[PDB]
Amino acid sequence: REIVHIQAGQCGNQIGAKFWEVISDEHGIDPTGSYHGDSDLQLERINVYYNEATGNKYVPRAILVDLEPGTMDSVRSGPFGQIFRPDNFVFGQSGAGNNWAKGHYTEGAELVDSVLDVVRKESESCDCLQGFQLTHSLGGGTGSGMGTLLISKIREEYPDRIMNTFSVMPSPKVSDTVVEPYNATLSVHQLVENTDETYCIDNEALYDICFRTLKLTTPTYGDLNHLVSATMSGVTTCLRFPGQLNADLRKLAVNMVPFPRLHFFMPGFAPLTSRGSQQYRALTVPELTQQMFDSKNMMAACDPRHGRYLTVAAIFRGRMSMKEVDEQMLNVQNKNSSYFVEWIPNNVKTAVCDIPPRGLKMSATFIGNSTAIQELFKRISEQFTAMFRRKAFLHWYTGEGMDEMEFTEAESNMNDLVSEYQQYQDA
Amino acid sequence: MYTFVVRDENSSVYAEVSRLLLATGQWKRLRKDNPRFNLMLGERNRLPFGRLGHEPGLVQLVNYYRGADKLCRKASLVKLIKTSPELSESCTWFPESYVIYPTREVFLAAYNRRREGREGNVWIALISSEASELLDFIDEQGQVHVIQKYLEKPLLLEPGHRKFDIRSWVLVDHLYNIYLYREGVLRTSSEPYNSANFQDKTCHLTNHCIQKNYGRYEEGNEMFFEEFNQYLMDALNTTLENSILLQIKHIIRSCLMCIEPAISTKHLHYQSFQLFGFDFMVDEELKVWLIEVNGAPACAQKLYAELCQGIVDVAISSVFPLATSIFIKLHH
Amino acid sequence: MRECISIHVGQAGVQIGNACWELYCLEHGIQPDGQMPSDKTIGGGDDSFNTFFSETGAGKHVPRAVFVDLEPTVIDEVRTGTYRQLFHPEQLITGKEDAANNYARGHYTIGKEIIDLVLDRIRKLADQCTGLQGFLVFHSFGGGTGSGFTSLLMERLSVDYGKKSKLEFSIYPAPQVSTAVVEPYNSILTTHTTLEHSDCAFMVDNEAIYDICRRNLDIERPTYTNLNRLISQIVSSITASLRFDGALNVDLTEFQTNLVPYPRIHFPLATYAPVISAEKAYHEQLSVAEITNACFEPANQMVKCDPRHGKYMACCLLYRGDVVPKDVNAAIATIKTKRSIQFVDWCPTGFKVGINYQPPTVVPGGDLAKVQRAVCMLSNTTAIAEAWARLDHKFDLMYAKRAFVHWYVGEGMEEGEFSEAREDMAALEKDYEEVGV
Amino acid sequence: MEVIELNKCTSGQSFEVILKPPSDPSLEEIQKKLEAAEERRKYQEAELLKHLAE
Ligand SMILES: Nc1nc2c(ncn2[C@@H]2O[C@H](COP(=O)(O)OP(=O)(O)OP(=O)(O)O)[C@@H](O)[C@H]2O)c(=O)[nH]1
Ligand SMILES: Nc1ncnc2c1ncn2[C@@H]1O[C@H](COP(=O)(O)OP(=O)(O)CP(=O)(O)O)[C@@H](O)[C@H]1O
Ligand SMILES: Nc1nc2c(ncn2[C@@H]2O[C@H](COP(=O)(O)OP(=O)(O)O)[C@@H](O)[C@H]2O)c(=O)[nH]1
Ligand SMILES: COc1ccc2c(c1)CCCN2c1nc(C)nc2onc(C)c12
Ligand SMILES: [Ca+2]
Ligand SMILES: [Mg+2]
Ligand SMILES: [Mg+2]
Ligand SMILES: [Mg+2]
Repeated sequence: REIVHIQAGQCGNQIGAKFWEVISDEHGIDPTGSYHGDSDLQLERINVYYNEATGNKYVPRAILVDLEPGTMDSVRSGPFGQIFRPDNFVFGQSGAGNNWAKGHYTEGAELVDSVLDVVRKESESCDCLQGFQLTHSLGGGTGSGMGTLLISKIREEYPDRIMNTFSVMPSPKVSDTVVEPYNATLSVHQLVENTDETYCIDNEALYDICFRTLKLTTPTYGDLNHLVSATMSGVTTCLRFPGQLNADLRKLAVNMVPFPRLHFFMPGFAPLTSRGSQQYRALTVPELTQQMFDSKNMMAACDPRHGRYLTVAAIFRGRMSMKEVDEQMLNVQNKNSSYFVEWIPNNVKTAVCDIPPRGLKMSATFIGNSTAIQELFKRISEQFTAMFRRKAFLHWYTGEGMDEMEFTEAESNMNDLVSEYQQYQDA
Repeated sequence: MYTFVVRDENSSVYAEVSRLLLATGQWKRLRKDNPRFNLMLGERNRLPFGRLGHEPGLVQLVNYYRGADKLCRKASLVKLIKTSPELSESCTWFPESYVIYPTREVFLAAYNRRREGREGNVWIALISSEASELLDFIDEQGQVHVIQKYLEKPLLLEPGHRKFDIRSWVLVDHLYNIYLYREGVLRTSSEPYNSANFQDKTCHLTNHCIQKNYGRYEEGNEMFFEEFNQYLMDALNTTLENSILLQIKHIIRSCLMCIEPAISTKHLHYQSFQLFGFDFMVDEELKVWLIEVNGAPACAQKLYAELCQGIVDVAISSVFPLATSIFIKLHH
Repeated sequence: MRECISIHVGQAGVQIGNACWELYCLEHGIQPDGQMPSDKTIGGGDDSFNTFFSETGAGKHVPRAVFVDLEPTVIDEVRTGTYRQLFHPEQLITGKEDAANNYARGHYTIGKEIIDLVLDRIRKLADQCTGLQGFLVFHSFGGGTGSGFTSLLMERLSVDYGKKSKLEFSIYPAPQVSTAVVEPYNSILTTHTTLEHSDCAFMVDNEAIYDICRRNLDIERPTYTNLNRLISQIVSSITASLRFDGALNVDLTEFQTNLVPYPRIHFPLATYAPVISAEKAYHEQLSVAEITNACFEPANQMVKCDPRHGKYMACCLLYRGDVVPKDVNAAIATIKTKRSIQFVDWCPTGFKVGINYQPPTVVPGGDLAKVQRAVCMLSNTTAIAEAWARLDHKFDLMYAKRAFVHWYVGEGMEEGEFSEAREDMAALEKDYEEVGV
Repeated sequence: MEVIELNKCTSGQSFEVILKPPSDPSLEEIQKKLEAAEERRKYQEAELLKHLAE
């Protein structure tokens, strides 16, 4: 059950590259693609993310897309750059200018069909393709505008396959340009219709974790992507390693998404680590469980006590007591029962994997479907409206053929999403 | 913090119990239908016992004993007493009773040996000496109601020539310990007893609401044990313990040991306690008869505090501990 | 002699079939290559074990079984495991992608693509039968294949084998070991569609098996291996009469006659004793009275409920080991005077007793200790309806908000089938209540 | 009290003990419902493709 991975734009490719670095190490694959690990568990389901080649080489089932070559030359130069299939680098030259419209309608349109040719080549090899995961930001132009264009076209050609995204949300605290609320609002509308599952990675949350908790006075994109790669490793653990569960993307969607449009997950991680800093003390299972439900370990800047959990997934990584994990997990629900909707019984499920990630003896990864995620969309909605009521910065978009109506519609769809989350918070 | 839910908003007794719990700082009350509770103070009608004891990581407790309604309906209590060898049938502390249906010949058999013996032959649903009006009554009602030998020679307090019943409060915990609250109450008539007019209602029925002289002899037509014991001493040269309370303890222990096998939650996935109201009748020879067993009793306002605190001590905190005993344990 | 075909559906059914067939082999002395030295009729026979095993001219004894799953991982372990040589490849049927915990994906979209293949493989086993009795069907309620594909398989078996009995062994969903939030939906959907097609069904609540493993086997956190080896012992007790010389429950039709006087109320409660840990270095052996008494403790039932607050319609005792009628009757007379056993008025108050002298068999290096005598009680009590109440409540909680329904409508199911299934459950609960008071 | 129908054999015995006496769809209908579900899936998909064509 193969996954086809797509990374789009600057952000998409930087976190995408770090993802392949982190999991390639967990699966024991060197940068040349040769396996030099130690345990058959690392190979049992390597099929999910890697193709095999001559000489038993493992090649990521990964497509790299950008409208300018800058960041993709950087990937090829990077440590694991030589691992990716050269034909899977698909780039233009003109860039997208942090402009959703250039990504979706003009520049990205020139390039989209060549991306679909590579996706098709990778899908056609798959024994049984389960679906797609996309890495991208929503605040720029390529990952946002062209990424969502890809999602639309992939759904047309593979309507019965799962579409999963890791979507980075813009924050004034980590901001390239003032138009990020425009780009994010136009993309969220696309995400609501055309994905089954998106992890809402919020640069506001990552910035705050690096500043407040990790004690990083001036965080870099590198410090933020360390949090992202740890989260992407954790939330794919059950896809990559053999367990009791043998999880796939579709059962994840069936159990996490009680209503089609409410599929925006809040991920969390424990223990939280800055780069280079090694933690010498183990977290007890009680500490893993407390920290992983802590608002301060969430990658979407939402207060979960301001909402309610529709569904929760918790994956524990390491040699630890399964009985203790059950008791502590049950202990969180019983002691906070009001924060889990009573109308989905037993809506917190748990998985354990024996292999810890690199540098930790124990870890926990949290995937929550909370109505508190509306806070994130309201925050972008407010920033959007502050500009839009004066029609500010819109010329960058009307010069690529878009009309004000399309903005009005995008705003309205996202406000509808907010009130829909509100509807189940009071149920 | 332990958790509890409240599904009987009318219970005077458990209204207090939940306030005591909340004011401990160690109990949080949850929304009615939240299933992640430690304690269920449940509805009286169709309490979902089949949903209890299926939440992993929660010891669950409920303030009712499934099956205990056999002792607490008037029709069931009669069948239970005639069929269970542990009691029947010359059970000598229950009035000769018979179940009767409206849409009986055994009852006529004793009523006719009553008339052939020309003995006291008055019965109760509602009171009369002629069975015909007891039956002409039963069918123009539309429900099952037993009829029972009315105690024609009841003990009468002085002054007043007045009738009374004794209510005892009994708590049965999850271990099936039987705890008798040391405080009982006498629910008195303030009307002088009248052998010659049973239609005349008030002087025969000792119900706290069905007295609407109320209050003449003591506050609320309620005489508690300190005064009743004092009276039995000055008036009859005996104590309450000797002349009455031994029989009450025997009747309580007897009734509850009988249904133990059918209702105990000893080896069950959920656990039960329940508070009961036993209602007794004392005749002029100081013999105690069981009238009725009440499964959802209220209390008397003087005693609400002490009894509810004791429900927490023995019934709730025994199962969920926190961070000078008002009961008498009846041994078995 | 009349053959029985076992069909195992989805992960739960397949893994429990592994457990039972391993145990059947140890009980009948069949080696893993399929040879059975004690059987001197080479190539065939109509002995009692041939009810469950066919024979090849080379001496191989082949289970009359088909395994079917919508995804290959679990049956792939049968294809490579200890008993790989026992099964013919045509008996092991896998698709490429499972039902994603979705009854409608198992019944409609994926089930429609593979139903004909399964029926032909079943037809190939039936053709080897001189007098086929019917089917024993193993599956979970909660899985999408377990629930959705079974109900379609059951509808068709009724069409193709109209006059044959169908028994179910059904794993009832428990949150401690399930990982699917929608199992109440799947359970109600499959129960509704299957009810008319099943003559007698043994429900096993994973919650009951889990606590028995915790309490009596001292297993801190039971796995599917722990649960299934204990389940296979209970299944073995129930099917032993089909596989051994005896006079009680000798054909599938007899299960319905002895346990089910009303067609819809066809879920007997199973109770098993003794369950003793192999790790226990000192263990006093329990008497006939002790283990018969254990049959009326709710902590030994396959579903936790209180039979004291229902009524019995039928009751069988299946003993294995050193047991003689004298001790059973002595034990029954004592229990009757100490326990709440009320039968419905239109049924006699009594026990049907079967005794096989060979003591229960245990998997070497498993969790169960070897015992000198064991018993499985099969009682049809209205008390089991508590499990319907629990399930139906969870169903009502979710359906009131239509949570997850879109996943089912998206496979071509209509919202109306949810309420159709729920209305049937509502009728089921009311039947049990009428009989029960 | 009363034991009845006692059957003995080499590998066991059975008997009954009484304590007191008393007081489908066709193949075409299935293939019709399976095909109604498929049409509905087909329609739902045509609407999705029509929507993406817009
Ligand atoms: N007792 C027992 N229960 C099991 C076992 N495997 C799964 N279950 C239970 O079955 C339910 C899940 O259904 P499965 O059989 O695993 O799913 P499936 O039938 O393969 O269907 P899909 O995977 O949805 O296509 C949960 O309640 C599990 O706890 C098992 O081996 N033994
Ligand atoms: N056999 C009898 N002999 C004498 N008095 C009797 C009697 N049966 C009932 N009574 C009188 O009838 C009154 C009400 O009787 P019942 O026994 O019907 O209880 P209730 O349902 O009326 C209220 P509670 O449940 O609190 O007793 C009693 O207080 C008692 O005085
Ligand atoms: N977390 C994270 N966010 C990034 C990174 N690079 C850019 N961003 C964010 O993504 C948005 C800019 O979009 P970008 O990917 O550079 O535009 P694109 O190249 O057209 O897709 C802004 O909100 C940036 O804060 C990165 O490496 N990590
Ligand atoms: C809230 O009910 C859930 C949550 C999630 C899931 C399931 C049920 C069932 C199996 C798939 N599934 C998962 N899928 C992935 C990719 N990762 C995971 O980590 N933990 C779980 C659990 C999990
Ligand atoms: Ca033979
Ligand atoms: Mg950039
Ligand atoms: Mg009353
Ligand atoms: Mg499966």
